Amino acid sequence: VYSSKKDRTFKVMPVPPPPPATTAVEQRDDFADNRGLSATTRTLSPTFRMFALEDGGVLVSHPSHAQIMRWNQRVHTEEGKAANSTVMDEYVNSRIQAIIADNTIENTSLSQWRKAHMWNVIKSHGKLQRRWGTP
Amino acid sequence: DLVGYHVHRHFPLLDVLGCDRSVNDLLAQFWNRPQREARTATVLDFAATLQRHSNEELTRVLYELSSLFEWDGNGLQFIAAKVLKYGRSYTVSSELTKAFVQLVDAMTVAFVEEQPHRLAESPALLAQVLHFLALVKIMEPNKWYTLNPNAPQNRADYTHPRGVNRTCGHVTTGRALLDFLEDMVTSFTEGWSEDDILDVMAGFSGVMPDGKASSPVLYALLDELWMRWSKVGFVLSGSEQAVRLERLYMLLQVMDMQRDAVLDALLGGQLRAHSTAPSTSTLPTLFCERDDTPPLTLAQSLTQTRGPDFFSAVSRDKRAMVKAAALRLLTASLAKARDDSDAVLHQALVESGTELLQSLTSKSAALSFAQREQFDVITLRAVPHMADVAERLAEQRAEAPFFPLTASAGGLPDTAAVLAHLSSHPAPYIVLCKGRRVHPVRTLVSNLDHVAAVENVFLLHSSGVSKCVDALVAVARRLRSGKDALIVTASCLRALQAAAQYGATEKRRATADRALDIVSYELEAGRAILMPVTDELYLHDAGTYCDEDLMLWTLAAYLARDVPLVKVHTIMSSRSRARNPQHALRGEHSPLTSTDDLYNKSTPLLQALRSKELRAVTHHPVVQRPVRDPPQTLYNVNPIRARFVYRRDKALFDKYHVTARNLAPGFSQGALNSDLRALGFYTPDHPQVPYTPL
Amino acid sequence: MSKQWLCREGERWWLLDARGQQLPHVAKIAAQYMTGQHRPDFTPGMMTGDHVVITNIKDAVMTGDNWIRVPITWQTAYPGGKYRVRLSEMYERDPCMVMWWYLKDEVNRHFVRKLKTRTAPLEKAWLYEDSVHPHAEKNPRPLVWTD
Amino acid sequence: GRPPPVMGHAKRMRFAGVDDNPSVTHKPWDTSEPLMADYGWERGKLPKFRARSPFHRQQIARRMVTELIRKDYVIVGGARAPALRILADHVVELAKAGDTDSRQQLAYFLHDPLMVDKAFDEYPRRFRDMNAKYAMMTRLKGRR
Amino acid sequence: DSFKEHYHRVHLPRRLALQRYIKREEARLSRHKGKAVAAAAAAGVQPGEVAYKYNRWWVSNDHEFVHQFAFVEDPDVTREKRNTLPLVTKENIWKEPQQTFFLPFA
Amino acid sequence: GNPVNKTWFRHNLIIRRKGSYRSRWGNGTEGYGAGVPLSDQVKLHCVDNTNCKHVRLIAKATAERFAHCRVFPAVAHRVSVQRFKGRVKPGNIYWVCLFTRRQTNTRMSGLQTNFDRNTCIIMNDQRVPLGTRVMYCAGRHVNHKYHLKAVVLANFFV
Amino acid sequence: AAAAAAAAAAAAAAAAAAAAAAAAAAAAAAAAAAAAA
Amino acid sequence: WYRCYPSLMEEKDRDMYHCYYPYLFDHGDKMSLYPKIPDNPREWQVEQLQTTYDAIREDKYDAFVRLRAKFPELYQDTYAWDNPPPFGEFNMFYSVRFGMIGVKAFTCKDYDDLGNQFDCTAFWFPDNQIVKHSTRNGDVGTDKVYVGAMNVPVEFHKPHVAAFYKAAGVPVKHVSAGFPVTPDAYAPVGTKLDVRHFKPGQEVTITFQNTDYGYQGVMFRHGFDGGYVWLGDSKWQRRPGCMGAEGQKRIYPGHRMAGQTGASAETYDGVPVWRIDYKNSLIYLPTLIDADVGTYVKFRDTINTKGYTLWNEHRGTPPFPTFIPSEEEDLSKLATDEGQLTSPPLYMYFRDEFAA
Amino acid sequence: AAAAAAAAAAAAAAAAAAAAAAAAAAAAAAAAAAAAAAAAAAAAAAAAAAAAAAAAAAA
Amino acid sequence: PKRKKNPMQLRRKTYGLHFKERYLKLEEWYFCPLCAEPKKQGEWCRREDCRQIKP
RNA sequence: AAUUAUUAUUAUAAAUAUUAUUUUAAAAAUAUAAAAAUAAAUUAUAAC
RNA sequence: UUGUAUAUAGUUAAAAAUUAAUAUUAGUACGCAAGGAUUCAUU
Repeated sequence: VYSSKKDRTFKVMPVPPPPPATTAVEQRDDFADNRGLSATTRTLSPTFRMFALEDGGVLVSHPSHAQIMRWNQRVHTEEGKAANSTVMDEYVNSRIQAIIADNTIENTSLSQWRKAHMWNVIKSHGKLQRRWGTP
Repeated sequence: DLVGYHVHRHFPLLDVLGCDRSVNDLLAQFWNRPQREARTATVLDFAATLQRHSNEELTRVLYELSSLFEWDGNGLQFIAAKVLKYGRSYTVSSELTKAFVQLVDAMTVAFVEEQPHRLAESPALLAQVLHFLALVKIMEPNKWYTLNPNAPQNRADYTHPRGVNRTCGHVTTGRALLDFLEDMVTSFTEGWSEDDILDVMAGFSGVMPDGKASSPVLYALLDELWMRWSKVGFVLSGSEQAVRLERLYMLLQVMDMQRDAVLDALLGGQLRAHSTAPSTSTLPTLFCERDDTPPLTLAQSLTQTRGPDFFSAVSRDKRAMVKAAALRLLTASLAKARDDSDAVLHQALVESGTELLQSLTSKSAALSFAQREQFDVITLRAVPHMADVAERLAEQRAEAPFFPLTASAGGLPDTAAVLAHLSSHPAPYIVLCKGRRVHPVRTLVSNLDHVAAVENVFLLHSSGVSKCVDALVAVARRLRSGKDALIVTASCLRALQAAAQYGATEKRRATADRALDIVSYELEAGRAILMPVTDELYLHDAGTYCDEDLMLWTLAAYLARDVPLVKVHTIMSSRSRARNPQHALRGEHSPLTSTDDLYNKSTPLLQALRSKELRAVTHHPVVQRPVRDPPQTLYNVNPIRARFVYRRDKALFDKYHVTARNLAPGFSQGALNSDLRALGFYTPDHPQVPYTPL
Repeated sequence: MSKQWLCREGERWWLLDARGQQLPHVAKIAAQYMTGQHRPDFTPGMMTGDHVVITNIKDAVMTGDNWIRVPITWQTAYPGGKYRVRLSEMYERDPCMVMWWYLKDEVNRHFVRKLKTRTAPLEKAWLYEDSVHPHAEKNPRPLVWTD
Repeated sequence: GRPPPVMGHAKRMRFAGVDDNPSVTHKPWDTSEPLMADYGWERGKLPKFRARSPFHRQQIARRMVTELIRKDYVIVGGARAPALRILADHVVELAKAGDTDSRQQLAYFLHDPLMVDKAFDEYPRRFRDMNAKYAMMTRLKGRR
Repeated sequence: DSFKEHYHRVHLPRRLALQRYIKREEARLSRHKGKAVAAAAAAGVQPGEVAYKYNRWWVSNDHEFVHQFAFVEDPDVTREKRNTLPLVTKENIWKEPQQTFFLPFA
Repeated sequence: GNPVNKTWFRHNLIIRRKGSYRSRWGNGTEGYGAGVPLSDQVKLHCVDNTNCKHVRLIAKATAERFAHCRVFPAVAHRVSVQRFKGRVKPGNIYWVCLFTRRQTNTRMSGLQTNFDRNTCIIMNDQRVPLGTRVMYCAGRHVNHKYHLKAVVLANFFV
Repeated sequence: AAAAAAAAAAAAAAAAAAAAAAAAAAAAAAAAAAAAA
Repeated sequence: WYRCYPSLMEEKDRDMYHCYYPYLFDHGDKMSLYPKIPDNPREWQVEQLQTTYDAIREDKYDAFVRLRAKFPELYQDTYAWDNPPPFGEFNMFYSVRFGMIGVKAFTCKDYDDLGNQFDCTAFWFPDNQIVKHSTRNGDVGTDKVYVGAMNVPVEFHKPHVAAFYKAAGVPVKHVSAGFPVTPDAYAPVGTKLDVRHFKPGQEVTITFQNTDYGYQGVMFRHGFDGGYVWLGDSKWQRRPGCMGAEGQKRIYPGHRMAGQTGASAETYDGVPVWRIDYKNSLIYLPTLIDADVGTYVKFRDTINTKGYTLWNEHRGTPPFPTFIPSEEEDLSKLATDEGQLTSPPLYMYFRDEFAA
Repeated sequence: AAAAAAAAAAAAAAAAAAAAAAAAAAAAAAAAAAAAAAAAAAAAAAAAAAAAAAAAAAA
Repeated sequence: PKRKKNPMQLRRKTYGLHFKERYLKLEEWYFCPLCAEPKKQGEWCRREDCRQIKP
């Protein structure tokens, strides 16, 4: 198939398993015209609500990117509202807020700030220190 | 005298030499003799006596050795040589690197196994072991062997069974101890005051390779800083207790812990307000972590006019209201400071302030506040030899007389070629000050016409003027070709003033003076070009913290697009991690960012860090090193001369015979640089001379 | 290792409990996550990877006698150096050496050409033969997947 | 084991060790005597400079010596110096002997029967109170 | 970089920080046991101990004796060894040569 | 294919010891394992009273010495008399109980030894000698029950 | 000579070396009755 | 190597019905003879007798323990089951002492009572001392003990190595190598080691840098008559027929051309000690080594040999940690002809003749 | 050597007998041979079917 | 030879130490405190002073 | 003899001229050349 | 030489030959100032 040497072009992964039927409205079939093959029913699928335009298209009304980054941060933070805290947890919900507000991606880096401000963090023999106002 | 230690108790069975020197007399020897061979026989002579010394002496000698270290980079980097047996090179750690790996190996036995009671008692000791264990980057031993950050060695990390890297194999120095210190912070701290709960929280962040601090470690003190507060009821208003919040908020910014409540109070409670009286909008201020952090306000007290720690901290918070909320607290802090008439609070609040403005999206509101507060004036007053120019750059009108500064959509200074119009006025030459300091200071925006007529404009970086000034000095000469140029920034100046006084060794601080003598006395002569704070705000992209490591680059990415005819060079050391802004310093990966990011007019100037093109158009010439003359190695050990210290030589001399010509007594192999006498050794059957200088 | 084309900046830490799952298949899903193919921003130059923590290795499965009749063969340089070793023979030595070998079969599949792309995705999997693993502080989120 | 781990026939090295053992195949001449004539690399020998033959090695050595007895200095090159300072003392260990055979031991070596007298005239009165290492060997900073 | 040679320029520093994490995860569990009920199961002897093995004398399928050797090292003895002085050797231990020719069971 | 080896049979009946500065024969005079086990037709002298030439007896086997163990060699030997009496023939194959050899064979007590001429005595298939009397001094290595219980153990050994 | 019974190698350690010479219509495409290591 | 295998025994066959003594199940608080009964009775599987009291397991065991408390001598060999040996105290199967650094002094020849003649090599053990102990991250059995030798002025070593001896306080030594000891064989740093550490009959291993030969050909390095095949797996024709064969196309690894010839680290691993001179700190070994005089040779013990431990029940047992002398034992009081400790005969019979 | 490597005179895997002729991979490196049924030198050692057991008669 | 050598391959010779230890090495020296010229330690002048004492 | 090169270009005459070119401080193979043994000069020797 | 058979095993040891470990430190002489001593007396 197409230069039989070997095929290393990235192949598509098989389709995830559909959700349980739980309805008996023919949620089983594939060669049935009452629905397409894809079965996406996620946590926040019912917020993507659609209105039938007159031309033939649909006007899907969905929540804004600055809202699902709010919904997620809510979910991610009240994992435990008084429970354990993970280094990976804080660093994630530190970005979900930074994504919540004006999500242009910083253009430079995410750690150049810390790397330069580790002299008021670290105590290093105050004769060789870094006080904002150098005496 | 050859006194100081005493042989072990049971002599004919154990001949080990004890220690009986006073900690002072070890420090005096540590200081008066800074050579490596004496600075080893002090660390080792001290680490043997680490189990007798008092909790206070443990505080001193630890806090003392840090004078030899530096927060910046490679911790134990005392290398001996870069051997070239094979093609590439490898690095050999000197006897002084193996002396701290030995010292830290004696701290992890005294404090972990044989005396686990030693560190709970004196709380200021652990708060010094931690900070020491951070300066010696023991979470990353690879840099004790790494010279060029771009060339990371794996000498202390990677071994092969063929028999390479065996003795310096996998190094685990304090990973035993560094993880016992955290078993002591969780579950005691009753005898810890808030000044140390903070510092201990600052130890476990710094020592980690990136500043994360293993949150259960941190969270065990935050859980203890609330109990220190609950007895006052979260209404703290001691003015120094209102500082320990500005530090608790700078930390938990390096860590990146995002707790609004400490900002819900340090700011004054403006958030948790502007969250009342909503018609229809979000409730961003809360981001509630109520079950974790306590409700906190300060009082009807000061609640305003913060300190520098707070402003460099609120930079990281991307929230639109918090900046306008913190833009008055910078006015008030610049009001109270000016009226108080203090210098240190007046510079500290500005260099920590620009970091705040450098984050707002509105570059105009950012540029308005920069001139109403004389930022180009107060900043430069500090820098050692800048006070002369700050006067002139603060001429009564043209300090910053509302230059055209025509910013277009996206914030990029699209004024280029439409500020080259200048409004047709030629940015006048000589002005006043009859002493013929009359040539006016060359602010970039006023002199962008010159950079166009320039043949090859230069950019300075604080490294190229460190380790020597013989490379800038040359460019100081070429300034008077008319064709060339030189651009220093108010950031590169400030970032030189740090290493001008806060330098590891005087041989380096002496440079940053002679490295700032020229640039401050080549700017006053109207040769160089100072990009001031008013223009570092102009060029930088809104929202990004652009320190001197990126002002060197966003300038070379601005003018490699908005004036493409002229060259650009970078006076820096080949060891700077900013020699490759693509490898380091690159942004988060994104599908929209192209390789055409540099020339497109709609993209921010730092979008070009995701390209090897920016490094391609900006050249990096080593203008001129000092001469390649070899240093006097006649006084160092020589594998060839070593065979001659004891070589019988009777038939060599005839009349003037000496006792033993080659053997320098007391030294190692006649090497007058490798001095060993009066340092603690043991040889009960061979003589030794006492110390004398040379 | 900073080295543009690395992208340690948007990392997610997965966790693939290998218990009861087939070893020639846990090596497949974990590769789509280390090579970063599950990402809609995947461009082959960038090695945008997401650390996987495949705990509970010793509970892997091999359909049929494929524990006894599948060789890990490698031919060294010495003449007469051809080595044949079953899975039940390398499982004596180190159980993670059979999973790290089945990963090497999957990362190679798309990245054999260049050394920087052959090996770098391999350093993203942390093969732990049981529950214990030092990455409690990395919050390994248990990735959902049905073979 | 009982035989040495290396047999009689094996060349050790230059700058090797002593490696003592029992052996029975040595001592060609009256070794160690003021004219030993042995020449090699292992320490108990004189350094064998580059000559065209062992005979021609002696002829060199003879005329290098009878130029140190006219002009008490010499500027030799390479391995002729060590093997002349060694031979310069042998002549003087042979001067103090003074027996009726020494002058017939030294008349055989030197190409000159005059210098032998000068050798036997000065060196007793001159090197009487010097134990050994009579000749100096200064290495010049130049090079041919 | 042989496969079995790259698997170890990667995992050897991990195998370090793994087992040394378990040892830490023991002191937390042993200290928790110390505060927990003292005399209980708590998964063997909790205080840094290795339950002595009683079952090490076997008679294998070929009806002959087979012993399992197992030795432990108390971190105190090996720490007293390294700072105290051993005892004087008995005059009969060095004056009696280690005889050659290992006697049979004759 | 792969001419793995020619003759291949000398290596089954010779004592071949490489020369590699460690494996090496030596002239004797060093220690046990003297060297040179005398492997060819060597024309040993006969000594016992027969018509064996007593001056010539040509060798058969490719090994002869005690540090090579003449104590179990079954060393065949062919008789080649230049004259016998003008009682054995000049053409028979008798075994031999080697007595001594000119080659300086070092013993396991440092006692070097070498005689004026390498000699031996002819014996039979049952290891019994063919003579009545022996006219030479044999070597210690003739003390084995192999060549004792029929050997007269002639006279003074060494 | 007459080149018979080609062998299409797929990878290694996943082809079993008996399935290489498979995909040829013969008594192969079965399980090797007596394998040697 | 045949006849070097211990008694084979698997793990699936170390069950209750095989233990020599009562098989003891563990129950948390204490051992017991019965399996642990799961607390949650819903776990109990069908036909799995949760034995609360079995007589046979409890009778056979009851007579067993009583017989050991009443007749100790007969049941002596069953006192390590319940009373295990303590730590230290020189377990014979486990403890490995350390050796010492000796210097090749000279050679000579010695003779036993029998007429044998040995080729002796006098090794001088000048000033040995344990200079430090080290363990790989506190792992098990990875212990080491470094032993210096030949105290030297500080003006001798390079700084970066003298600075190491200026750490542990020991006298600055000439050289120090390390031996892997068991944690019971330790000794505090600085223990002045005597030569009597070795016993005059034990088989002692040495290691040294044999004499340098430079660069020799094949006739000297591997000098042979003919060989070089190791053809091995590569095919070849015998019995013609289906024949296409492969041959060599590269110098396969491990050939035998010219090379360095001997500056390596030799190792004799069976040399028995001959004469311990404990006044002059000399040891004689009845072998000639191919090493230059003055070399350093690290001495160890042949832990086992021919199948029997060296320090076993029958033959002697060493001075285990080390050899510590007395308080009044002043070696300088006695002449070198008194501080000698010869060896038993290494040969059963005079080796000029044959076995009687 | 546990890892192994003691390969035979060539054969790797031999399939079922199917009467007088039994197959065999003869993996080595190539072939050449013949064939009683149609005699043509037949490189293809990857598969050689011997006769009763005589390696002399093939395919 | 079997082919010609491209330039990146004639420079390959200059990587190892046997090339740098033969051409690109500078000797430590010093002025003889009497002979006034540079010198290496060990090799001496001809002047009776530069030769009696050994600067 | 391509030469300032393996060379007494010798038809003749001859017999005590010191009668005026030969580098190098290592190791192997090789190349010349070399004490001892299965009445003569020989061996082979791939041995110092 | 005992088991087994009319003659004699079967086991184990003594004797016939050399043992081997890779990579963290400053360099353009002889790695000997040489005649095996890390200056044997001073010149």
